[PDB]
Amino acid sequence: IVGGKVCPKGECPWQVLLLVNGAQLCGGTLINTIWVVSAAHCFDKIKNWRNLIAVLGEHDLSEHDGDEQSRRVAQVIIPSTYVPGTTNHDIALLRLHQPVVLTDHVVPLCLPERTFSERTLAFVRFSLVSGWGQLLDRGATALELMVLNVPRLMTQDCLQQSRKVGDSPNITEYMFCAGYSDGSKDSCKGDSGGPHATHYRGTWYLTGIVSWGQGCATVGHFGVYTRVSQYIEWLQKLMRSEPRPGVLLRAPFP
Amino acid sequence: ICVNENGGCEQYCSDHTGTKRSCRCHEGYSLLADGVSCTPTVEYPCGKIPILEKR
Ligand SMILES: Cc1cc2ccc1[C@@H](C)COC(=O)Nc1cc(F)c(O)c(c1)CN(C)C(=O)[C@@H]2Nc1ccc2c(N)nccc2c1
Ligand SMILES: [Ca+2]
Repeated sequence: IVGGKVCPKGECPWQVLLLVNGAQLCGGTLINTIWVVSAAHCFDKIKNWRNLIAVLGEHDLSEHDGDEQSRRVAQVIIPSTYVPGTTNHDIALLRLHQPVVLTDHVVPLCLPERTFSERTLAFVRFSLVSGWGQLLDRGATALELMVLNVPRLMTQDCLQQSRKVGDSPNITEYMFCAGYSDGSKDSCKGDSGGPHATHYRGTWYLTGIVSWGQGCATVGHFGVYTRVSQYIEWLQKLMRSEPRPGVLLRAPFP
Repeated sequence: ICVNENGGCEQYCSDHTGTKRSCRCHEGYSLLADGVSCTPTVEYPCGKIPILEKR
């Protein structure tokens, strides 16, 4: 996260930290005691699916304070339409091997209904994006969880406010832009998979997933987020399914 | 009705025949008699921050 602030301990209780062999991989969002929503691109290079751990209740990476809860990831579900190394359909649904225990420091974010998300949440200007990603472009990652407030843009407006650069991927209906073009504030690659959370009438909802962009907080460029509203039905059906042997599961989308 | 100001609902909105509207709530919440408000039914309802709620 570039240009934000430390999220006070316990104020982003749905934030997940994903680790591979104990190393920082990505962010995620807890949506109930068993399931986490992350980005598909996070898993492009996984070789040993058994060393993937989700940590809830995390805040400071240099110290164990007892609020952290670690779980093995039993399943990683990616839409069949996602192609590794590309941008579209950048979402993953992870099933924890054992549920996390909800406490003051571990609480799920609401996965909203599609209607509610498209007709109401999509019009809330500002949302919070969080993670332990880069504090600067080509800089060190954060030790304490960072959070940043970003405005959402209409896709026509994102394309009219963006700097004309070649070979740039398109912004599909499974994405949305959010942030600033002045190079001061953005989410980064190390925040990938993290929540873009929207407040409405006293409750927070999952609206986006930290997905892609070009170099963190680059002038003329906004962050690009997975449009979670497009996947509600796909996620709800999978959450009602029985686990399957093997960690990785490619599921048909739609 | 649901398309304008979320049909007055705090959370979810379902449109029905004519001008009929039903508000609904995410799991861990119950709908109040006003037909619009949602109240927690569990200790840790989704999307609520306990350290801020307890303050
Ligand atoms: C999907 C993706 C992801 C990123 C960069 C490019 C792409 C597409 C085009 C090609 O696809 C990839 O590069 N895929 C890909 C696969 C992997 F396994 C990776 O480890 C990695 C990326 C590392 N990496 C650079 C990433 O995660 C990076 N994330 C963000 C996330 C949020 C960003 C933001 N808000 N403002 C600026 C930059 C940002 C970069
Ligand atoms: Ca810690």
